[PDB]
Amino acid sequence: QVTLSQSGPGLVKPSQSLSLTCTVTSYSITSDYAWNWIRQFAGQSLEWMGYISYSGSTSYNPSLKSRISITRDTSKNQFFLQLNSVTTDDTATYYCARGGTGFPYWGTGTNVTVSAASTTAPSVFPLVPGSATAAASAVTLGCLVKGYFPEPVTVAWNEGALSSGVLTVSAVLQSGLYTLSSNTTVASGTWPSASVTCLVAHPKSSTAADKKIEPKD
Amino acid sequence: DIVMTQSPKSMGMSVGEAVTLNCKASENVGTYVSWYQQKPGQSPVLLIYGASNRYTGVPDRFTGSGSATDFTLTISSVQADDDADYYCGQSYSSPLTFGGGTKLELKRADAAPTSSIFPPSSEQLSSGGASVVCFLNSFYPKSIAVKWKVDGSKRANGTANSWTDQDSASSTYSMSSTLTLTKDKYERHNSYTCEATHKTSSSPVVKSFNRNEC
Repeated sequence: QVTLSQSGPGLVKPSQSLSLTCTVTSYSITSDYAWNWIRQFAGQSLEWMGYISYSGSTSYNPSLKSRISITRDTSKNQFFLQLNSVTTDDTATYYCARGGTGFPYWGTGTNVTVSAASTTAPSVFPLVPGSATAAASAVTLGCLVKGYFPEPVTVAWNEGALSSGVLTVSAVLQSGLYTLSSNTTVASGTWPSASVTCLVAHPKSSTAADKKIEPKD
Repeated sequence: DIVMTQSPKSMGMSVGEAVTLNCKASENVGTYVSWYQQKPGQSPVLLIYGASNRYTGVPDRFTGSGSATDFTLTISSVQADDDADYYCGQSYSSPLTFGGGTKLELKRADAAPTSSIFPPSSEQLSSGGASVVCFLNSFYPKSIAVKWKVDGSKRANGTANSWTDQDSASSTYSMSSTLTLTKDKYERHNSYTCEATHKTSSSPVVKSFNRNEC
């Protein structure tokens, strides 16, 4: 079925204009339906921003009409949203969706932070048991990701192969930088023998880190 | 603008119980109400549209009812994977608006946490810092208190605590407590202790490591 994917800057400075792109696949945006932009604020409340129909007609929320513009490119099958004069209040997760009175298809969403601060990459440190763990059966390994801005960071284990037993705590903001930890619990007869690595990605800074978890000795 | 108000702001129920979520409109919205489910780290998913129509692929346990200004979403028998935020939205009048959501959490048997402590990595020490991490895994209820001791003395400054969302299979929580110090400070002491107090045990669960061996 139809697939939607948002793309755009993860960080924009106040007063600047915000431009997001939604790429649609497996469905022509000229065929039927309304193509919408909806955002979700940090508090999780949702706000419909507007749409562009298959015929090219646009419709905007009242509250944004004066500063918003939605356009499309029928040859690339993409539609766009431009929001002028952004303020810190425009920080939110932006989604494109297909629908009229209901929205059955949503993109994955792209987080946009409006701030004057600069991007700062993660430092990733391994979390290895103090060895003084004579519990055999289960072993818990981890990766500490700290000092980054803005959100978000993606953490995967073994390229994504290891998805069971993964616990990633929520990010925390201190002073002006985020920190997060991801932990994985694996069978004791799997780590000392097999390699475990955490994959950390920080889109804003185009940073991709790889960390091998080496045994304690 | 029509305002949609979702009743229970938060709710906890056990697997197999029936749950009802409420959504009220400030003015008539006919039957143009839709319900969405948003699981942790995912985009919203359409469950019901037209007040009572189940969308394709949605499990039969979800049903909707209502008209005018009073709507309800019913889960016949909640499942552990139903943990999520639920929103109603109306499309009767322009602009389209959504309610603020109802968070559904799962109730389950009490479970004591498993504790793990991690000394700082040599890589961090090179930068002049030292983070000691205490991880509490698979427990319930969510409420837990962590205390840090350095060479037997309580330390409250430089501690950061954070929780994971509830697990979609076992409904348990996990949390990490991070104590951050400078390398010099870390190297002047030997014993680092993490003490956790949870309702499951009268005495705190302690985990410690000695730098002169780890």
